[PDB]
Amino acid sequence: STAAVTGQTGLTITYPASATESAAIQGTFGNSAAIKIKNQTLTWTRTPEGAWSCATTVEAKFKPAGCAS
Amino acid sequence: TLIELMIVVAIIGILAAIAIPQYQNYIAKSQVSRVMSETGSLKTVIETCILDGKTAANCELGWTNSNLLG
Repeated sequence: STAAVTGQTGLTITYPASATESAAIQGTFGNSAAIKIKNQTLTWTRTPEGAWSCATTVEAKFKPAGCAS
Repeated sequence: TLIELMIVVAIIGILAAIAIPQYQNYIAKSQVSRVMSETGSLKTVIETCILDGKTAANCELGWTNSNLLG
């Protein structure tokens, strides 16, 4: 429900406390997700200067062009 | 006349000595042919269970008894 503590176990919020550290929104697959990608995760990170970017550990053929990093 | 009767008996020997081809190939092939259809129909059920992340007990099968256990 908040950045510090969330209502879902697979989602964690990395809230920065200083002006020189980044923010991250990490989402880990599970439950209804595919068994192949059961233990993988996708994250959205924000640099201090205000740029958002996406990254994921899933296989390349499962990566769309949006998070092809 | 004793000549017609033996001809009939010989022809009986000719026909009743029919050579039976090995039909077991046909029955075994067709019996296997049915099984692959039965086993292949569960592929979509297993995959849908797999792609949804369900467990072994959570995968409901619409499988029914067949004359061949396979």
